[PDB]
Order: sequence, then structure tokens, then C-alpha cells
Amino acid sequence: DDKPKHRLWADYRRRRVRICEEYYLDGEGWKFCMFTKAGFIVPPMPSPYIGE
Amino acid sequence: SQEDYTLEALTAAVRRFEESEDATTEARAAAERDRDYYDEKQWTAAEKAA
Repeated sequence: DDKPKHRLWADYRRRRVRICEEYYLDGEGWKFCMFTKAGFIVPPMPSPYIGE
Repeated sequence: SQEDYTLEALTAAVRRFEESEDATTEARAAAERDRDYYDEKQWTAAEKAA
């Protein structure tokens, strides 16, 4: 969860969001996703980082 | 127009300052207590009176 717990203000427009960046080893190779609890930000694609 | 944007910016800045001030109240109090302890002020008013 977010840190720290500060009371929300009606006149305050600052909003905090949480993203999840996950790298998972699929049957063909490593895949990288950027998502939330509502929908995808970056759709599942092969990892853009080249290994050894 | 410009007046509304200026008012919104001022409100945002004031809200940022208030968030910073309130979110660190306990930490500021603890730091002030540590500074007082370093500054020979180690007795509370109630204990000193007692």
C-alpha cells in the first residue's frame, strides 16, 4: 500500500495510482507487462531488454 | 481564465505545503524532542513541577 496515510482533501487534486510491472517466463520466453487492477497499460509483449 | 488558473495553482501549492506539514507531525515532534534532549532540556514540565 501507499506510504504514508494522509487524509484526503476535497480541494486537493493530487491522486495516487498503483502500477504493476511484471516479467514472467512464458513457454517461449520472457514477457513483460505493465498493468493495474482495471486494465493493461502496456500489453503483454516480449521483454525489450536483451540478455547475455 | 487566467485568474482561475492562478487560484488553482495557489491552492495546489498551499495544499502541498499543508500535506507536508501534517504528514510529518509526529516525526517533527520526535526530532524536536531529540534536539531538546541534546540541548540540556531533558525534563518535562509535569515531572519538573512534581
